[PDB]
Amino acid sequence: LACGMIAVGSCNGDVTSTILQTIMEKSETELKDTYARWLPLGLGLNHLGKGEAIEAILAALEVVSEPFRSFANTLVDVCAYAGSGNVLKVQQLLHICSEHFDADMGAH
Amino acid sequence: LNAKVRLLREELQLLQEQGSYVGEVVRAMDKKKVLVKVHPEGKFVVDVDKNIDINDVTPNCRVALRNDSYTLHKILPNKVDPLVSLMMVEKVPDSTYEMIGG
Amino acid sequence: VSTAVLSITPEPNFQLLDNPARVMPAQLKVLTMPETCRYQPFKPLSIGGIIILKDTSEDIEELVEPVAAH
Amino acid sequence: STYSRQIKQVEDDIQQLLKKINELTGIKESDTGLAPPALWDLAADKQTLQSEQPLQVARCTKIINADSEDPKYIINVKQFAKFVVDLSDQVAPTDIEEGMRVGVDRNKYQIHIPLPPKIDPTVTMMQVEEKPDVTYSDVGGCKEQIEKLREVVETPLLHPERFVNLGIEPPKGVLLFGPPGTGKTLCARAVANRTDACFIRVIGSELVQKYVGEGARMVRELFEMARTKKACLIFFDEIDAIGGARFDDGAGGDNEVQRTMLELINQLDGFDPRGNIKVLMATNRPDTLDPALMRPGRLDRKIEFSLPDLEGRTHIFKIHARSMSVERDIRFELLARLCPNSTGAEIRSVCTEAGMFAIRARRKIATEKDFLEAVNKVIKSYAKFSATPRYMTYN
Amino acid sequence: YEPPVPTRVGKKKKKTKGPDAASKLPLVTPHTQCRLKLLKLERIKDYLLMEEEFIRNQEQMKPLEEKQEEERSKVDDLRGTPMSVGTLEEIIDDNHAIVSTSVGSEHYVSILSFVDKDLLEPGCSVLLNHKVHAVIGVLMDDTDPLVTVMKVEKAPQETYADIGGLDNQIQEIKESVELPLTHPEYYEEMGIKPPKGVILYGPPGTGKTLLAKAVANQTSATFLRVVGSELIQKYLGDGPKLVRELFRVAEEHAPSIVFIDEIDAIGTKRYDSNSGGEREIQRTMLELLNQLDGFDSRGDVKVIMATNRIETLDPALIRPGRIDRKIEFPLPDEKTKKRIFQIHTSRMTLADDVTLDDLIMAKDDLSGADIKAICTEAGLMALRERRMKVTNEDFKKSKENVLYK
Ligand SMILES: Nc1ncnc2c1ncn2[C@@H]1O[C@H](COP(=O)(O)OP(=O)(O)OP(=O)(O)O)[C@@H](O)[C@H]1O
Ligand SMILES: Nc1ncnc2c1ncn2[C@@H]1O[C@H](COP(=O)(O)OP(=O)(O)OP(=O)(O)O)[C@@H](O)[C@H]1O
Ligand SMILES: [Mg+2]
Ligand SMILES: [Mg+2]
Repeated sequence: LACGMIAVGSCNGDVTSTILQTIMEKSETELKDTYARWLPLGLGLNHLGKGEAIEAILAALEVVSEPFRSFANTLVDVCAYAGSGNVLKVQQLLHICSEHFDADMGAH
Repeated sequence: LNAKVRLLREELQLLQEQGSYVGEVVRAMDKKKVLVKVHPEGKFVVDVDKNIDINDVTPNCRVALRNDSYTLHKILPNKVDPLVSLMMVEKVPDSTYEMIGG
Repeated sequence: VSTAVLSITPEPNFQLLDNPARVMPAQLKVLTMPETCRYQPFKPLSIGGIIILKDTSEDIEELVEPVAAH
Repeated sequence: STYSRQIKQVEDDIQQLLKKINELTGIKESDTGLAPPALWDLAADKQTLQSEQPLQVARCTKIINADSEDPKYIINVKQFAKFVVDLSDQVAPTDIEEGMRVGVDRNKYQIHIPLPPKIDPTVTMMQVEEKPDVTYSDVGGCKEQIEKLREVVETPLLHPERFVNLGIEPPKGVLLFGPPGTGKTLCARAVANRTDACFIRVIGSELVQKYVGEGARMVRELFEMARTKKACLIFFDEIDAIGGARFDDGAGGDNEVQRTMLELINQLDGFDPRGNIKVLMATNRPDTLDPALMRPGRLDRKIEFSLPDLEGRTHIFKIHARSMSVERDIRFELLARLCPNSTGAEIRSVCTEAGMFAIRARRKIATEKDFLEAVNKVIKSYAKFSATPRYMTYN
Repeated sequence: YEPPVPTRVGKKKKKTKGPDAASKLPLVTPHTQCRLKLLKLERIKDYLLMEEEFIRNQEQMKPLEEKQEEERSKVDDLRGTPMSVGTLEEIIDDNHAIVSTSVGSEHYVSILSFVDKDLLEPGCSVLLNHKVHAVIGVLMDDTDPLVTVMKVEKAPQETYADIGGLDNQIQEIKESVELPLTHPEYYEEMGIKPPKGVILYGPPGTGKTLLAKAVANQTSATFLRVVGSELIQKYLGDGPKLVRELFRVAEEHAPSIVFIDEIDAIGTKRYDSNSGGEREIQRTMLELLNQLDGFDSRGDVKVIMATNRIETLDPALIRPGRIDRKIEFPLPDEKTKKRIFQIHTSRMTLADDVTLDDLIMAKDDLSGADIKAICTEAGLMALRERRMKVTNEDFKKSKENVLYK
């Protein structure tokens, strides 16, 4: 969170490496903790409003486990297009809200 | 003769069916709803029988409502026009030009 | 439906009946066996019921295998 | 015009989409008072229709053998009947007192819930729910008047600690009197805007009722509902409607209205303590009020809204010409001097007419000449209809 | 036990009435047919296209019980039939209220979820289930017969062109009842609220009602007309109650223009049917004082009052803030009298021997009503003789009928 505030919207290379490093180093059970939700925000904060500079970052989020990957993929993608109004991105967002799950899998 | 006999036996059962209320239509509503005033029991919002056209349910019309569902099922003959009733109590003598002199 | 596209983006005239044949009371008047068959009914086949069939030939008798009751 | 063909194409699609959205969501009826389906909890409503039985409103009259373990309650079920019933097992015996409305079921009529006292719907509508858009900054020349008004009707509720420590009982009543247009209702509107307690606006003509004793009833229920609040403010605008002095003209002249005034006097200062109610009355005819109503303990403070002085008139001119498109050197002190004895209402009209002359001349800025003509039209030309000369004798 | 506490602030209904509901699409600017408007128009369409797809997907996998037509059908089952009409006495809680049926029996019933809760106010007509009496709807109150009396459904056919000589009077009355609505920017750029009230006073027949009729013809606002004598009621408090209800209809039909014609007739005429004497009239006036300028915030209501006796009014009634403008209607002069004769003889066919100059000096204190009365009686005289052309003899016998005898 803090490093995200210092490097908000800057796409700082150094913080991206370590935030990604921490995210995949944590365990499957460790990512279950809701405090783990903050690590994606730090990565998301760095790319606040940058736009399409995340496909490299989003590719890195592929390797991490579920359902944390789905949450991390959604969050950082959102902060990428903050204040952009890109309806195509909002189109994806509503599709994620479309499919309901009978909580743990629907945290994203 | 047989139908006359049959109608008589069924009449005894039919007479035991509860009678219909008499109400006055305030205003017709959407979805075949009507605002009526049952004589002693105030106002109701009622459904309309499938054999009664909602366009014929005019305001200030006398209607018959079912016992339990209060459903508008018959358009009773219209009551006395309030203007007519007002002119009965005033009772101004009717006149023509032939009965006026000078 | 997929995602919405945003701004940018010949009854036969006959039917053969095996033996035994479930024949209606009305089928009897219209049901008649083929001419070329080796069996010919003794009484008219429109009467119905159990009918004994004359054998024109003396070939191997192809019978109907009995079925056990349920 | 090049996009005219395409704009209508997308406008019609939006309308078609909007209608199609209403087909699935549902925006209709609204004449049987149906809420939009987003708030529809059908599953809960089905449960309420069975789990929660309906309760008939009844008033407890007497408790029989309250000391014993079999306390029996006599209830008056409005126009239905009277029943001797026992209390339900899901409410406490000490929660039901004689003379209090209760909710009873339809089967055994056992009391299921106590209910608030019955209040006339007209009396319920008297409490202010949306505060006015007027602050004390919109009242000019009433500096001493406001401080006296605030320290009785605002300060005790805002900072009650400063009065309990010194053993001080602040006044619970203020009478605002003055000629029409002097700011009596304007100050009360500022009070309601600033107040945090319940504010009830009562016009004296609202207390005049067709039937005998009905006007006094509304005064009783008004103070009954004011007492259901920790701190309350009742505003009696134009109290001269019901506050007139008692008299005997042989016939029963104003006998009914005098009873309403007698009820109001009783609630203000009678055998029972009034409560935390701080009343506030405004009238342009204070000479007509009864001596009992004009007595301390009912109207402790008598704040006079006299016509503004030169400093006050210049202040009211500044208030009303604040948002105007005035010129450079509008001599507002001179304009205040051209209307010696003029209410703040005339000053506002002078400001309105001054800009009204500018609109007449298709001019965007109001000059000093426009104000000079406005003073002539309002203060001078309209002096035939001036209510001031007749009403200073009354105040 | 503890009393239930509402979550809604207050006991009154929402002030907004008759809105666009959920059809309140964002206001797209500019109205000019340009790409920016096209881009904004597509922008609204894009979200709707998302909205259509999203809502359809949910309802597709929604249970058969939970469907838009099924839930509506379930609402009718919950409401039942018949639907009793009651009165809201008190809102005890958000989902609980005290209601009274037509027989006067009160019940402590539950407000169901589908009820429009922001239409709930004490004294309102509520719809209750027949069996359990639970609140199941709110009856949209029909237009009161009292509303129909005030409202002028069809604008009068009298225009400003049919008024002659009242050029200043039209100009002053337009600026307080017409200009603020047609061009409200003039008042906003100046920072002045429009002149609050207006009173039209003068001798009888001078055109006070006529100018109000011309105002009603060219107004986009609701026009309510009440004669001052109609405020004298047969029961105590009804007069004040009626003045209170008249401006309540004005509030609902905002913007509105209330025309209190013959306001002086409320006090200059004494009727034995008025139980309270001058004292009830005073209370009726005090209600009128509050409505014009009082504690309650006034919406877009412009008040026009007319009187031929302005000296008999309470001076506090027409004080500034209540009635800002006092427009006088003098008896016409020679130039105006000629115009009035031309106005009322325009559709006439006249004889070559008739002259309006001689008809000008029929009487020194000649009003427009007398001028019009001369014409209609002159035409009636021509009608008696089975003629379409009005002669000077017809006008001569016209003057001796209306002005004299
Ligand atoms: N002291 C003041 N400062 C500023 N504006 C004022 C002042 N006094 C009056 N006004 C203006 O004049 C108007 C007169 O209305 P107001 O409610 O104040 O009159 P009032 O004193 O209650 O009269 P009435 O006795 O006829 O009820 C106010 O709405 C306000 O715009
Ligand atoms: N200045 C005028 N120009 C044209 N017609 C006029 C004029 N003054 C009066 N009239 C005519 O006189 C008729 C009657 O007058 P009107 O009803 O307007 O009277 P008023 O001024 O309201 O007076 P009051 O109610 O005191 O009798 C109008 O219908 C109109 O045709
Ligand atoms: Mg006032
Ligand atoms: Mg008139």
